[PDB]
Amino acid sequence: MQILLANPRGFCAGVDRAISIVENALAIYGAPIYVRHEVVHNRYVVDSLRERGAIFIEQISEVPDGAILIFSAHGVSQAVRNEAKSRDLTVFDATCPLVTKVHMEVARASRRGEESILIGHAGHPEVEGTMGQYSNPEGGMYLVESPDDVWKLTVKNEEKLSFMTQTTLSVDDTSDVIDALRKRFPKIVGPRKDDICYATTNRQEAVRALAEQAEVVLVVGSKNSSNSNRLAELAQRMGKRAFLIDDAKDIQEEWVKEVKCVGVTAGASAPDILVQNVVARLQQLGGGEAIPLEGREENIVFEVPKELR
Ligand SMILES: C/C(=C\COP(=O)(O)OP(=O)(O)O)CO
Ligand code: SF4
Repeated sequence: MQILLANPRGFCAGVDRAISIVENALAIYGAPIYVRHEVVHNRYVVDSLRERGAIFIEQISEVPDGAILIFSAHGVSQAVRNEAKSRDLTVFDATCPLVTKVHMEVARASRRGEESILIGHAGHPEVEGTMGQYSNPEGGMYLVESPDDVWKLTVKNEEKLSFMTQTTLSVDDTSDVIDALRKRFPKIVGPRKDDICYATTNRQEAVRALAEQAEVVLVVGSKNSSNSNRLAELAQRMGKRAFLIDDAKDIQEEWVKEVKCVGVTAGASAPDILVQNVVARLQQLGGGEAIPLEGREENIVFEVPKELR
């Protein structure tokens, strides 16, 4: 059995920065360090940080006065941010810069009382945070997940309408949503394409290349990782069996028995050691040396704030 590795895969700039923020805060201030939401959606990372004294909460009420609070990489709403500010908390923000970029646009449309539409998945923390940048009752902030949602949406003033997107969406499905938005609201304004980040686009392009070679694709990533689910989904739609797994223990022999080519990738929040362990397991199941596919070289890095270096 041949083992192929997708490239790029694994950690993106925003996840590496966010994890460093929490590690550095723990080393500087000691435990406990409060974190609003899993810093990144990865069980291995989260479980480990818990070990070192990080405490993950959903609501600011959960945090004691005098505490240190870090916002997760997914971002938070202005209401959350203000609630944190109204309290006597020391705050560090691990929101990824590429999410903050979207937030700034939503706040701008809110200040203008002009409606905005967000393409994204209801209930996800990044969508809650981005929708939570809009607070003007004169205008409006609407969420759409699909072309059908667009077909049913009505707005107050489609002459002054703009759109944004979640950073981890399917590139192909978002394209379909945007097409619908432009047919329904011909004066709608947005970025040149969407707000899907370089890491999402690159990992989806890389899994596409991987799936054209592999019969089975294993995506290292947790269940609640949006970007990771998009990678397994993409390979599945190409007709390959694809499994989203947290670690090597999740691999069932049947998935790879008599398979000549198995591919492995990882979501933006999965540490490389999990991939190494998955490769090791596939080897014990008959696989040979892991072969990295050629891919887009990534070079962006986001530094931690000076206050935490
Ligand atoms: C922070 C972030 C992505 C990094 O991966 P995560 O798996 O942590 O988050 P997501 O894909 O949104 O479920 C959203 O920009
Ligand atoms: S997936 Fe993209 S936007 Fe999200 S943390 Fe990573 S680099 Fe930032």
